[PDB]
Amino acid sequence: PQDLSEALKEATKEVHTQAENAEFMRNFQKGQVTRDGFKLVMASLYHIYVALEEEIERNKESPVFAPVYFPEELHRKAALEQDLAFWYGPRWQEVIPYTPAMQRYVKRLHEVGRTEPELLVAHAYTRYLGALSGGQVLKKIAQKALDLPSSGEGLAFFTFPNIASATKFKQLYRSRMNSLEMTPAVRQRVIEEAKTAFLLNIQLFEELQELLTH
Ligand code: HEM
Repeated sequence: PQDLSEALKEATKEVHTQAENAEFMRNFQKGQVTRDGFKLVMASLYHIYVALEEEIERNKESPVFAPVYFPEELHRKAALEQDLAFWYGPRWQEVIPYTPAMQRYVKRLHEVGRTEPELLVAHAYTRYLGALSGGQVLKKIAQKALDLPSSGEGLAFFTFPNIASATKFKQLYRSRMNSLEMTPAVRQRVIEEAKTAFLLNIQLFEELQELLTH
């Protein structure tokens, strides 16, 4: 398509479906999620966003990313830190798992941020725009499945407090993405990186499912 935001959505429909079809996510959507399983997903989200925001902060002034730099509206690290303290306790930093599949995702994020920063937008799009769209549906399913007490914590990740209107912000974020200047060769790679992001999530889901079935 013409607009990058339009091209991204179009090219990732197939892999997005695969994500939804992943056994781990199938169970999740069927409301068949356990606390042990939800803890693992929160853990991986932490590693993922720490690496991602670390790289974004590194290329924020670069012309290949600056346009989609919205730190206050999107940053998720503090949110996950709060959440993990609830899920794994005060010593969460010493006990949260950091699995091989999580590491493979983290390693690709640092690789892009450091050797192909022009592709970072692919990951910011996939994480942030994704979380902002299908984030509510998964949170709804989660709480309704988890049966959390009433301690007022554990799900801050699913709320973007600095964004008043999700639809208005996504319009803006798409605009900014469509303003990025890139050669057709780069655009094709940004498109490919996005699909790869999905694949990294799928192999993560496959790993988490394996760890939980024993
Ligand atoms: C398997 C559970 C998932 C469900 C049920 C889910 C659901 C949704 C829904 C309902 C939307 C709403 C906006 C729309 O469709 O127009 C959406 C958009 C999106 N999702 Fe997912 N999603 C899931 C997993 C993921 C994963 C693993 C990623 C990637 C890390 C992701 C990335 C995206 C992106 C980037 C968009 C926005 C695309 C665009 O606007 O161009 N989703 N998702």
